[PDB]
Amino acid sequence: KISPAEVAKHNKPDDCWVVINGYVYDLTRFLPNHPGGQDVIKFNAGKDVTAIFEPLHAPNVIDKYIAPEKKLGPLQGSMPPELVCPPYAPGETKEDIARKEQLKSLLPPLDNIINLYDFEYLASQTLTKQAWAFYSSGANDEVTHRENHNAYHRIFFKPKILVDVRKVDISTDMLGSHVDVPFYVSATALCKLGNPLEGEKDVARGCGQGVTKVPQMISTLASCSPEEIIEAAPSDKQIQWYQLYVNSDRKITDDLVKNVEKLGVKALFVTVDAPSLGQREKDMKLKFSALSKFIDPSLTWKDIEELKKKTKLPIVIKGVQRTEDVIKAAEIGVSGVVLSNHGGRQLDFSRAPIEVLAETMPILEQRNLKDKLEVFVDGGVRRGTDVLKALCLGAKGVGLGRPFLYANSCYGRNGVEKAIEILRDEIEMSMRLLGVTSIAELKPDLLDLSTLKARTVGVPNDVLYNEVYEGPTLTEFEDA
Amino acid sequence: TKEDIARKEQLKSLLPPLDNIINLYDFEYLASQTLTKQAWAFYSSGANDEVTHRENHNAYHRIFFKPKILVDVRKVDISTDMLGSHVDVPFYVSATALCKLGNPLEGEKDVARGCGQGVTKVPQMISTLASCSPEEIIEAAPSDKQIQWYQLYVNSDRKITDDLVKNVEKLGVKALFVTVDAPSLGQREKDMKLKQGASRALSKFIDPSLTWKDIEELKKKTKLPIVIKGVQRTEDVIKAAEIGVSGVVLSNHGGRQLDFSRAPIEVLAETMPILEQRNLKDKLEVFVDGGVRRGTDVLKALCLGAKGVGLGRPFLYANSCYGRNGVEKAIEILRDEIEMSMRLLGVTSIAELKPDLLDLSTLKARTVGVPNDVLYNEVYEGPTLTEFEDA
Amino acid sequence: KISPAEVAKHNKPDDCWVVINGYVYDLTRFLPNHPGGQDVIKFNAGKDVTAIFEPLHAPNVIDKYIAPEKKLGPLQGSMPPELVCPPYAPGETKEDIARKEQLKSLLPPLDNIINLYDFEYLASQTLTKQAWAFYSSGANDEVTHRENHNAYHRIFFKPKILVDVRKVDISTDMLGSHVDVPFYVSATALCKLGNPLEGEKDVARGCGQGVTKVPQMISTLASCSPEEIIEAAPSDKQIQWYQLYVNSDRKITDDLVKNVEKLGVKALFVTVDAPSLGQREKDMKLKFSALSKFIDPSLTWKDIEELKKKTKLPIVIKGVQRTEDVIKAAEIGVSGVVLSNHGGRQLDFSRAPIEVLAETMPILEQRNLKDKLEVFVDGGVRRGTDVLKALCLGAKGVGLGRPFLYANSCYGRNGVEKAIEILRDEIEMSMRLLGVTSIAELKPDLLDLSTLKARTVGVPNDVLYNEVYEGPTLTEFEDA
Amino acid sequence: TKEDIARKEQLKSLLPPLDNIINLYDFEYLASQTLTKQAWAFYSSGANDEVTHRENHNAYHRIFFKPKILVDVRKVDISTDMLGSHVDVPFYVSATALCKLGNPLEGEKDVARGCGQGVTKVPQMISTLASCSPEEIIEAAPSDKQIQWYQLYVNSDRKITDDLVKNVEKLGVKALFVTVDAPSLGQREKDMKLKQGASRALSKFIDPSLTWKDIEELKKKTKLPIVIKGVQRTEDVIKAAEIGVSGVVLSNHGGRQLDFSRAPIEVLAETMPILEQRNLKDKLEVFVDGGVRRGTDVLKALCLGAKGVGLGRPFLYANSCYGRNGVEKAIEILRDEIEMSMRLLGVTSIAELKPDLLDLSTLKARTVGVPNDVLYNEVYEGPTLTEFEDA
Ligand code: HEM
Ligand code: HEM
Ligand SMILES: Cc1cc2nc3c(=O)[nH]c(=O)nc-3n(C[C@@H](O)[C@H](O)[C@@H](O)COP(=O)(O)O)c2cc1C
Ligand SMILES: Cc1cc2nc3c(=O)[nH]c(=O)nc-3n(C[C@@H](O)[C@H](O)[C@@H](O)COP(=O)(O)O)c2cc1C
Ligand SMILES: Cc1cc2nc3c(=O)[nH]c(=O)nc-3n(C[C@@H](O)[C@H](O)[C@@H](O)COP(=O)(O)O)c2cc1C
Ligand SMILES: Cc1cc2nc3c(=O)[nH]c(=O)nc-3n(C[C@@H](O)[C@H](O)[C@@H](O)COP(=O)(O)O)c2cc1C
Ligand SMILES: O=C(O)C(=O)Cc1ccccc1
Ligand SMILES: O=C(O)C(=O)Cc1ccccc1
Ligand SMILES: O=C(O)C(=O)Cc1ccccc1
Ligand SMILES: O=C(O)C(=O)Cc1ccccc1
Repeated sequence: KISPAEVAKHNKPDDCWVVINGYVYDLTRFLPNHPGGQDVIKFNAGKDVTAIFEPLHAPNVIDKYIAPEKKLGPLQGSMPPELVCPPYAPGETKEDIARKEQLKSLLPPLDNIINLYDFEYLASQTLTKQAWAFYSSGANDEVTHRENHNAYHRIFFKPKILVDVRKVDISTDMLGSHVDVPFYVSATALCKLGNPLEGEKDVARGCGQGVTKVPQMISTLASCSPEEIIEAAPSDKQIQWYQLYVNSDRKITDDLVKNVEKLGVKALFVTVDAPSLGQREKDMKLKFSALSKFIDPSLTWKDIEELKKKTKLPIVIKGVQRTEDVIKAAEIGVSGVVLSNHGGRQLDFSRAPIEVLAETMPILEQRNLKDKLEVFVDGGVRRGTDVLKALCLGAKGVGLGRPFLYANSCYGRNGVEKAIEILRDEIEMSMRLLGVTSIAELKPDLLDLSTLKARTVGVPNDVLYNEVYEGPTLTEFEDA
Repeated sequence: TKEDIARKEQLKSLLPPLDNIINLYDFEYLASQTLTKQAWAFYSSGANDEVTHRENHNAYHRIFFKPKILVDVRKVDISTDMLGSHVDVPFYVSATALCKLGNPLEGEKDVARGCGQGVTKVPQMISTLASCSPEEIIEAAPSDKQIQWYQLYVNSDRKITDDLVKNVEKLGVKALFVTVDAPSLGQREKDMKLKQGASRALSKFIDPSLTWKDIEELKKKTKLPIVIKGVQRTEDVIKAAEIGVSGVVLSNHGGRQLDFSRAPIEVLAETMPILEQRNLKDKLEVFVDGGVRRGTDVLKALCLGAKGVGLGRPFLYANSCYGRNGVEKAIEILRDEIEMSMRLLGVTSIAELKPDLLDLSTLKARTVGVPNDVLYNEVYEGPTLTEFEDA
Repeated sequence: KISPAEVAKHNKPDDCWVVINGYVYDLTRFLPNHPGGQDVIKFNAGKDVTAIFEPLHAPNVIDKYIAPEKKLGPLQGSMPPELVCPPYAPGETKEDIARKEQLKSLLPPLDNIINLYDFEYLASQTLTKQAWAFYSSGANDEVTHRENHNAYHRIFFKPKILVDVRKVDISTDMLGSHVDVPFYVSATALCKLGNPLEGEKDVARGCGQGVTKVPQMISTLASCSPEEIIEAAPSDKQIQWYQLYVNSDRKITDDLVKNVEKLGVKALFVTVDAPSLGQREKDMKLKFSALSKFIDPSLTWKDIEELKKKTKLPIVIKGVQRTEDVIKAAEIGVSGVVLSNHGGRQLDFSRAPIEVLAETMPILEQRNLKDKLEVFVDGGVRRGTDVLKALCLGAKGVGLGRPFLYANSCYGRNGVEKAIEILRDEIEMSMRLLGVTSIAELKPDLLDLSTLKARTVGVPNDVLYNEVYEGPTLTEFEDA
Repeated sequence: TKEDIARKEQLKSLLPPLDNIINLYDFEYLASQTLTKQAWAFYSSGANDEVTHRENHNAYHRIFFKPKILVDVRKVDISTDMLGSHVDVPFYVSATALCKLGNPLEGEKDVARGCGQGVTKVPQMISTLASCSPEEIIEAAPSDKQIQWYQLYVNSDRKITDDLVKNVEKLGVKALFVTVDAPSLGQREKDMKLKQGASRALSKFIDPSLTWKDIEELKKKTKLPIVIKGVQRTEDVIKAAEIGVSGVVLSNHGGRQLDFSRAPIEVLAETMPILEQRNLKDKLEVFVDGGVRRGTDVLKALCLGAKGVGLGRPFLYANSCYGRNGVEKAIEILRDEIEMSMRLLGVTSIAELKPDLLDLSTLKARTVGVPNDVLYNEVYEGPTLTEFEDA
């Protein structure tokens, strides 16, 4: 027993007591190391914070990261009614229902989705403002995020013709496993914000339920536990990869890694591009209407060598942003590198991964390192021809984060299957048209790289000249 | 969708007189306002995102002219010789599937009549999937002098093709264009949106198995000159040369087959030097199409080497609002822009269109800009013009 | 006497009789050679066309270009009331007065004009649709016309600092005359459309009335005669230059040239860039709601040599569009060349004259021709820094056509003086700031030419990606 | 213009709490909604057309980063040494004439208090045309530790200047910035529009006669370190080096003096190699300003060689809506973007910002595009997204 007004006593920034599902916790040393930032816990401190908590955390977390002697005994009965926190939906009004009228069956039938951009549109409408902000933002005014997609558009194709492209096969192998498709679902934190009942379990299900099965990378900061997500996988032939942030308390990482090896995950993607979390202003603005110990900021190349000794899964460094570190990764002998800038949510004038890919692969060949490092690419990928562009430049496989978060959010596991289908078909269709019948035949010679560097900022222009100019017009109908 | 009231009132006597149609885009604006959705999506589409479809046109805007002045230009001559025959103008009507969608009554018979009713006889390429029989169409042609060509998909039941070839040859068509850029229907989502896995796009009519050997054999089975339609890289121009065909139409289907496919004019610019260095240029006729909507686009195309240039959609939507007379006028319009521009470049014969009339120095300034800085812009206010007195 | 219904008899395309100020004319052989195109005369043929005629033609024209035996005797009395043509204002409704309410004193006081773009704005509002169309159009969808101005914007500056720029002097000399300013008014056909009472006489007056006097180039197709325009010039120190189209009947040119030498004009600009008139669709569209003998299309370099023999004024070829013809002009030994594309009203993908200027001047130096040809530039020039850019590249002097047509149209002679003032001041002001004190010191080394060639056409982009993307927003006021 | 009701209601208690100001543009959006027209035109202007004014900022967008990963970055340090003194952060407040237009009550005294009230002490450059006396301002400074500099126009009555120098030196200012890019007030038509021939722009305060010799003499007449403010080409950097001054602020006044003046970052990128090749780099401090509105712009500037970067307008409009506290927060905001970015580039000291952290390969892709093809575009319709069911 712990008398509830004695609990509430400690409603302070520093020496914060809070109630989650009956038990009481001291969230004082904890507060500043919280993943999203201490803010949320501060504002709602000294209350029963259970509605904020439950629909949003991997069940395992308190037991896994809070000190045991901070897990304080139970709250006597309950909390005085305005102290049980209503669910977190900042900025949302009674809106929750117009977005649900929108959702309720007004969502077009899944057969009518023609592409990955339809899920986005549908998801910007029916998703909650916290979830839209969180899923869609980029760091800091967002030029690396949009850049990630536009850079694909600086590459055209050189199609071969009168080649018999009757059967086309797009399977490939990634990290020593034969995979059905050359792309994967990249780790995404908090999928229960968009798909509250199932979250990551439904992406596990859509990736392995159909005839095309796709690799799933699970996030260290996922709303579900890995053991739930791997259980929910419907096919023994589907693949799962685990993404790791290494903690300032290295034993916590140590136990996380031995636990996901045993659970069956096939590779470790260590995310190195986020020492400090990136400023995402669309979320910040909503919370009005960077270091912490969870992601240790002192991780160094010596830590990945010691991490190899502790594990038998191939290690992939996720977040490399220049050729110098792709070579460094090849020298410490790790299994592959994901050239990624974290969806343009971290350092904001970072380059487009396809542009770094282009720069790198000629160097790995000059240095005869090309066959000893698998290079993946993500960010910005939205059409099967964007996947073909990265694969012709020699990316081993391509990842997507947001397209799967919005298919899963709007249509759960069948949205994720429908997106896998949409893109498998775009790749295959665009491979006939490009004259090739297998991933192995996708080579740089099918691309025009000549204006890969046309990244222009135009001179500001001329509001008066253009305000007065008047363009030619079309023929007017006699009436209209 | 009940719009048929609006549309039948839009064409019927609200369409401006043919004499008020200044340019090939006017036809497109009026066709876009009157055709049935199903027709507009089929005619105006592109392969998903349509960036090669817009790029096709816009690469013309990367090429600037280098006009000669004080050159006598009272008399200019735009006739040329494409594929043995000698045609009136340097451009043609390209094959547009199912013309009866816009022109229910006469379909592609009306394009035939427009290509030969007036003064100028413009070549017509007949689609294997025409919604009128080759017979109907050839037979509709107004002149012994208008020349007609056949584009052919080769069918998987090859004897269908062998019948079809030998019968069109009977009907006196003057050449064969084997379209080869479509082993699979590109996703034209505009249609889809209104309307087998990645195989709905595969078809029985068009055979996915086609290969240079099939063209080699098709040479040896016909007398007509054969032109591969759909080449998209220099290597295939040089192969169409080594297997001995007549022409190559540098094309990508109107940006409705692969979507980051280069602009044909950008590929011409590069292939033609190679044909000169490999001495095989005089062998091959190289046609170009996609995006030509103005006389000056036609001329950049001829200055670079193209023997003749084709046009799909302008003719298709001229036909759809004004039938053969519309087709006839679009021919006049483009003939006058080509005449007027030559006289403004200081040239008089199509043979005089060479490259040195062209500023090609920014042909590769195909650029994607870096993302607009939304907030700098949201707070920035520009200058303002003067204001009239209110009173 | 010629009985008026006998007149009207011949109301036909071909065998067109028409009445202008009482006398009758046979405008049959004439019709197809008319400058604007036979259309206007056809439509209104066989009537009393005097209101179309009088407010729009140089008084001298009938007597000067019509065959004398085509000048038929007088119309008996008059024309049946609907056959006296109301004034040409195609597309104009009763509109003539809202544009005059606009004009009537609602036109801002001339002291409030800050720049050349204000006259344009004011002129697009109060000008008549025929005159707006005619003044503002370019040939054929208009990329060379807008290009002419934007190309200036591909050149930046390299200012010198801590230079004593107390007194700055901007006079220069052009075609052997010392001129107050480095720019001139370029020939413009029909100025009475915009300034009906005075037309070109008011530009003659504004160029020479003030303390800064500017060269006036008079047009062979001007609403006023040269003898009226030279009489109206208020200063004996102002300069006038004559622009010539040579006719298919070379004696007509022959007499035009000897007449303007005697009238006092100081140079002959022969316009060679218009064998055929350019398609200007904004006018064509209004006339619904190319060769002719007036401008001989067979003019050849041999005709400019024979024209030199006949004249003592310096000859300037106006309309050169490549370096090869600038050298040809230097070889036939003519006095200068105006690199111009006729305001982007003739061949429409022609280059920007500043860009050809840049290309040419290094060649005239390699070929030691630079001091023996004066090169002028026009088209697109709107700010004094655009004039400085052409002068640092070595243009001898810069011309403007539309800025003077819209100052004269809105404010007559004082608009033309105010524009001369506006630009004299922009040049002078921007010459202090650029560290130089005379035109002779304007040299290429003050410019950055490194992105002179950045003429880009971007890849079409991505309507779906951008339709769904949502940008970061600014802080909302508590209310607004 | 009676708006004063609207504006006094706009600031008074509709301005968001300082704690809700995410970035330096927020200040600009709120100042643009509340200042008097006369103030907004004076603060936010540019020399006619304002293309260098927008270009100043946008050239930052031509430079991309090359981050290092797996570099220990728990502890990063952004203090640097500008002009003998050792400052907290690598950036300063630049001289903004007449701060009392936005901040009537305290003018530039409030910027002094904002630059030293909080934790970080940011340098302040005082305008010779400040609307508060040097005395007032210096005296308002909260710390022995905040450093203050004086920018000086030299007056035509040079003894006024000689008095002014010797008295500011008395008041302990730590250096002199002689602004030299303004022998004549650029035409800021925004002001003009609301408000001698090409000589209204000439003034008595600023002397048009200034010349390197005057700087040479001014060296020999003061002890403070002198920085020429307004250099715009490498040659003048190298001359400021040969006449022995402390720094050069690569500047063009905020794009309100010559209007096609290059972007300072574009000129830094070019001058710094030259200073290395001519061995005189360690001699000169090179500051940069114009357009910096984000921490990453500051860092591109430091990676290229700049010793410190200044900012006019952000501080001026932070001061105008929130006075010294606004000035204090804009300092915090930029300090956190600079810290956060270094930790994301894998660097820890300002000395570690070198150039190899920069993708400078498209620094000269300052491009003007060719004219938008109005009609192709007017008739072109793009794809469309899916639609919710209506019911
Ligand atoms: C008992 C200690 C806590 C731990 C160990 C913890 C841990 C985490 C972790 C690891 C994440 C992201 C992934 C996941 O959910 O597993 C997260 C996110 C978050 N936590 Fe906690 N949390 C704790 C307490 C709380 C409390 C008491 C609240 C309520 C104020 C809360 C609210 C949130 C929210 C709302 C986010 C999402 C951030 C965003 O809005 O973008 N957490 N937490
Ligand atoms: C008597 C024989 C005629 C001659 C020699 C002649 C000559 C010219 C010339 C040289 C110009 C341009 C410069 C100038 O006005 O001097 C012009 C323009 C024009 N003329 Fe005539 N003209 C003749 C008869 C007519 C008649 C009968 C009409 C009435 C239908 C007419 C209507 C016009 C119009 C409206 C234009 C301006 C074109 C435009 O709208 O852009 N002209 N004419
Ligand atoms: C909501 C969201 C959360 C993400 N969370 C993680 C994460 O938990 N761990 C990680 O290593 N990367 C994360 N990513 C980024 C990567 O998986 C990946 O680089 C990706 O999202 C690339 O961007 P795309 O969305 O443009 O494909 C996240 C991205 C988004 C959009
Ligand atoms: C409605 C439509 C149908 C087409 N059908 C065919 C066809 O039957 N066979 C073929 O070879 N090309 C077909 N094309 C494309 C070519 O004739 C040609 O590439 C042409 O459309 C060029 O593009 P443009 O219309 O932009 O000039 C078709 C094009 C359109 C727009
Ligand atoms: C209404 C108008 C009429 C023109 N008439 C002539 C003309 O009579 N003769 C000539 O040689 N050039 C003529 N010009 C063009 C040239 O004087 C000149 O190249 C010029 O107008 C350049 O364009 P700007 O208006 O951009 O300065 C005309 C241009 C306009 C806009
Ligand atoms: C309102 C305003 C007034 C200015 N007054 C001066 C001044 O008194 N003296 C000076 O050297 N610079 C002056 N500047 C410009 C510089 O301090 C500096 O170049 C700065 O404005 C840089 O541009 P930014 O504000 O875009 O960073 C002023 C700038 C502004 C915007
Ligand atoms: O990985 C990311 O992109 C995240 O956003 C990290 C995170 C996870 C959960 C809450 C806030 C931030
Ligand atoms: O060749 C084309 O581009 C066509 O669109 C062919 C076609 C015709 C009719 C239905 C489907 C495809
Ligand atoms: O010189 C031009 O630009 C003209 O427009 C020629 C002209 C003159 C008078 C009427 C029509 C065309
Ligand atoms: O230096 C500047 O940029 C200024 O604007 C100086 C100034 C101050 C007050 C009135 C006019 C000019």
